[PDB]
Parts: sequence; C-alpha cells; structure tokens
Amino acid sequence: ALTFAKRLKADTTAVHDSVDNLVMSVQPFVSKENYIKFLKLQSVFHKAVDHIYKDAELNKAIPELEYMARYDAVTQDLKDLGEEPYKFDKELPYEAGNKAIGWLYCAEGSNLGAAFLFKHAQKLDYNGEHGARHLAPHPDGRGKHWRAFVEHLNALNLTPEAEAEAIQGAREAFAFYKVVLRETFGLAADAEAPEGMMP
Ligand code: HEM
Repeated sequence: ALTFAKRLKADTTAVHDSVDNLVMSVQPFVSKENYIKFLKLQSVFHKAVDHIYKDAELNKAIPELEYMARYDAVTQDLKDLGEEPYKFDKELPYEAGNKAIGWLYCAEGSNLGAAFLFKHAQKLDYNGEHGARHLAPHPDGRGKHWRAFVEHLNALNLTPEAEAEAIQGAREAFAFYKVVLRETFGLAADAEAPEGMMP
C-alpha cells in the first residue's frame, strides 16, 4: 500500500466484504424484529470497543477520540424501538495495545461506510433522530471526519511490527462481529453469505 491506514484497508477488505454480504444476507431491514436483531448486534460490537474510544493513552494521541463512541447512540436506537439495553450472553472482548488499535480502525471505519445502512434504515422511517441515530453521518461529514481520523491513525507512527499486530486486531474485530451476528440471527458457527455474492 503506502500508509498505515491503507495497509489496514488492503489487508481487511476481503473480510469486510464478507461482513457486508453476511449482514445483508440476514435481512436486517425486512421487519422491525430483524432490525432489532441488527441493533442488538451493533450494541454488542460497540460496547466491545467502548473502552478503546475512552482509552487515556489513545486520547492523548487522538484528541476527542472519547466523543466518537457510538455505543450510546445504538442504545438509544434500541430505546426508540421499545427495547431495553442489550447485553451479550458471553464475555466481551476487551482488547488493548496494538491489537486494540485494529479494533478502533474497524469501529471507526464502520462509521464512514454506514451511509448504505443509513439509507435503508431510512426506508423504514428510521433516521438520525429515531431508530438510526448510530448510523447518521458525523456532523462534519463522513469523509471529512474520517480523513481527520486517518491522519491521527497514521500519526501514531506505529512500527511495521506494531502494524502487524494492529492489522491482526482489525481482522479479529471483523471476526468477532460475524460471531455475534451469527448468534444474534440464529446461524450456525462460521455461517457465511451465499458464496459468490458481491457487496
Ligand atoms: C451491509 C453493511 C455494510 C456495508 C454495505 C459496508 C460498506 C462500506 C463502504 C462502501 C465503505 C467505504 C466508504 C467510503 O470509502 O466512503 C466502507 C468502509 C468501511 N467499513 Fe463498511 N460496510 C458495511 C458494514 C460494516 C461493518 C459492520 C463494519 C465493521 C464492524 C465495517 C467496517 C468498515 C471499515 C473499517 C471501513 C473503512 C475502510 C477504509 O479503510 O477506507 N463495515 N464500508
């Protein structure tokens, strides 16, 4: 690639697309019941990275990182749908160090690419003020907000060795997402979208 952020993307695009395909395959927008299952999935993942967004060390290198967390937004979307806060059945990952940087990339990048999901949530009359608060674009714009974030990520100046761990972290974050999705939508372990499906 060329930069840390670009290597992260390059090394995780295949798994990202597998997530895209799996999410769409379980029909998150076919019914209120399924959208709620989607929100529970989102709730678990965002709870899992909450401690990373609030990490003292990372907030010193990335100013205002603590305010980027979307866990509260997802929980409010659950409230809008008449659901109480959702709590994962199993123990939640609590990553740290370089691997935690990979999870942060995964979670924040999902904010950049949430435009598609937000459009379809809108079809159900769910918007940034009701039901899809966690999918709404950052006030500064998805792209502008992301580019600023990417600068900070690259500015961590992680060594090639550290990058490897972070990238592995990002891969594990996506992997965890699918594990939670399968449990939430009642799929077998390692279930995937129909083979050959394109994002
Ligand atoms: C059906 C659901 C999804 C679709 C259609 C999708 C689509 C996309 C698209 C088109 C982008 C690029 C946006 C841009 O460059 O402006 C993107 C980026 C990204 N998405 Fe998703 N995504 C989905 C779900 C997720 C999930 C659930 C995660 C992780 C838990 C995720 C993590 C990311 C990351 C990390 C990036 C950043 C890529 C980069 O480095 O440029 N996405 N997504």
